[PDB]
Amino acid sequence: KYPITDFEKYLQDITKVRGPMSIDTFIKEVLTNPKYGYYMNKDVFGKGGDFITAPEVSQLFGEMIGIWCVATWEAMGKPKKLQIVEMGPGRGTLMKDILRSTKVFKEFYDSISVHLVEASPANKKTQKQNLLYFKDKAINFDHKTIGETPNGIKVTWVGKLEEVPTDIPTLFLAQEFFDALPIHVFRFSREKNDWCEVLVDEDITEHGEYYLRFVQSKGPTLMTTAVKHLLPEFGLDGYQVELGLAGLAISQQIANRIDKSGGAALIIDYGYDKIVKSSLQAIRDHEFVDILDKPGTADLSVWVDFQTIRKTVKLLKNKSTAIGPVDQGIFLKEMGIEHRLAQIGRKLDSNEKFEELVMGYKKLVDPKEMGTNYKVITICDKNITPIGFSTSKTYDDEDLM
Repeated sequence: KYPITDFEKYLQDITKVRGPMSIDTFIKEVLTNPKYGYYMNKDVFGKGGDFITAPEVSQLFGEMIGIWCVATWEAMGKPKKLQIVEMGPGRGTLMKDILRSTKVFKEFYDSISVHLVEASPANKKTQKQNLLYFKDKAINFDHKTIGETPNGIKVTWVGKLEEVPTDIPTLFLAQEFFDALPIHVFRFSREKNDWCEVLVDEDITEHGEYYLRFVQSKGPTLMTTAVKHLLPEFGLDGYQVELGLAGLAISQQIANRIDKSGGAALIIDYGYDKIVKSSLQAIRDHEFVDILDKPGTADLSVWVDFQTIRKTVKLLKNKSTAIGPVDQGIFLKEMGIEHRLAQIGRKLDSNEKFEELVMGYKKLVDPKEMGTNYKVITICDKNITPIGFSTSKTYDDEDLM
């Protein structure tokens, strides 16, 4: 027990006026509320980024993704203009490593411009400071949405993917992005013989524990009905699933963009090649805590359902498709990470630096590290073979027929 927080008050009040809220709405509020959001106005807490992401683990990761960008661009016939779009670029580390390591490929480097999709002003500032060359002393990062890299590469920031120019071949990079998108949660009731949505309501029950609680909707919600075609038919009592509808919508935007103007997307995240039953987690100061324990004070995340993304793209029945998830270890090895590891190791002269490099490699590719939990899926043109997906599976049930 603890005193009720202001943002818990605020959330309770939403449930009083509009009824229990979907988990999607709950997550949106918790992360991105102007006054109380976790992602918004707080920062300065854990590490300097808090959690180490794949790019921050090793330059190897960024270099392998750069090689993927170049190889893909070649496979698309070396367009004179290529957009590279990143969803949620973090500190800009991945993009920085790409732009460094791909400089050597002149023809490629001459064709690229960069577009970063970023909602957080804090993140925009960090990314700009990390990526741009500045001529002026006084910088207001808000009225500075276009910039130039020290190598002269153009970089533009926008709030939504919708704002990115169309009608130009485009690469899309989404690294640890989908795990941070909101989700809906549904639960099958056999005694109602139908699906219900799981909602967050105020909790005023004696010995309730927190000021919010999870409840089940009285029958199907509008969303339940709207997505019943995605839920499993084998409804067992209490059987529960998570659905990343926001992610599916983004996937459709990317797929249709690729269908119209060409391109390819790499989506890298921790997740499964199946529907995820339960994975929503809340971390605070590097400790797992209850989702409803001081909402807004903890980072929420989900394991990505790669299967539903794949099926959703395929169901567009256009020139796009999604070549199914392959493990990060397998992907990075297939991109030539071991050769690069050897080359960098040889240029290094320090034993300590070499040991660091190898530790990073192992963290990226070992099965007991990120190598298996993290997975890679691509959205691309049916007629252009993806790079790094030789081990992707076939999925008969879902293919053309």
